[PDB]
Amino acid sequence: MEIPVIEPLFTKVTEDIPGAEGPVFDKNGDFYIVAPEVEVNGKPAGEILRIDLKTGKKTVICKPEVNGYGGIPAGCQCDRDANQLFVADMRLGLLVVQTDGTFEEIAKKDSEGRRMQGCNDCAFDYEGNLWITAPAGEVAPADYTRSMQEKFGSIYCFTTDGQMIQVDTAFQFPNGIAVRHMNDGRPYQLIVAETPTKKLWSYDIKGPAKIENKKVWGHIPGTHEGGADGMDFDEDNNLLVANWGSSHIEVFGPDGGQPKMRIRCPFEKPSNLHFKPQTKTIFVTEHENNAVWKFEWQRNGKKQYCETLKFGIF
Ligand SMILES: [Ca+2]
Ligand SMILES: [Ca+2]
Repeated sequence: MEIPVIEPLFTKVTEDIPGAEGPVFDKNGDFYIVAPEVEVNGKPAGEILRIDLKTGKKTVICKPEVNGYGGIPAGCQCDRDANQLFVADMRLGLLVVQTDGTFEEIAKKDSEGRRMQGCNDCAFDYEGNLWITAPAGEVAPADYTRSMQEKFGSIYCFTTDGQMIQVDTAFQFPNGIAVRHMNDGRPYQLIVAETPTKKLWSYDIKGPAKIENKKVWGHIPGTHEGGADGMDFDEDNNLLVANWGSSHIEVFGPDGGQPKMRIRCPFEKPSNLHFKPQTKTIFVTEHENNAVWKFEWQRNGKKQYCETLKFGIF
């Protein structure tokens, strides 16, 4: 159109990853994907994988389970001060996963003593606070439920002082999440995808675990089943959003509203995305083929928290 569409070349990265999700780079430049939808005898047995980018070969580093309840690991962020992954899990809540494949479950309950909800994606701000979507109901051992039909999805902030703070509720499948920063580094806006409603929501970030000014920020095209899944900013603060079911990744400008551009994918179900540091390359997971691809965007990604320095000067 208008809406202009681009059709970049998609190159295959790896294959056969059920529910391929949560692409992420660690501080060494290793690449990981999660496979939330792996099952064994009809019960969850989701996986965290390292991918060798040269070969496409997959290694399962972690198949998390707590007291026999398998995980549904769905979204990732790399930490800054240690090379460890924070993983949103639809059964287990928030996990911290080491490169050796060991892991810990961070919260059974929130800061107000409510049972934790299962999580789908997360985003660190540059202050080190982790903003998390929780579209599932209560974590294991509660019977699994998810908010695709009914409005019981929540949002959390897991703070630098270790508090798991519920910051909003009553979403119909909160999904992708991202933090916008001022040029100086200050976090100031939170964006949350609400998948089936075809909305992106915004909040002003007033401080750690302090959001206000909830607004319907962006509109996701289409009336397909699905909607916005994963998202990330480019270095100019354009927001790229996988629109699962639409065959496109949407591109929003800084001010939201309607997409300014769309990216056609050679598949119907883009799920999540991540830039390779220092490059224009976006890795994309998708659920038509349960596979991972890459393509070149117009500019580099916005640096993730793990690319910033605790002891930086500038
Ligand atoms: Ca997701
Ligand atoms: Ca990402």
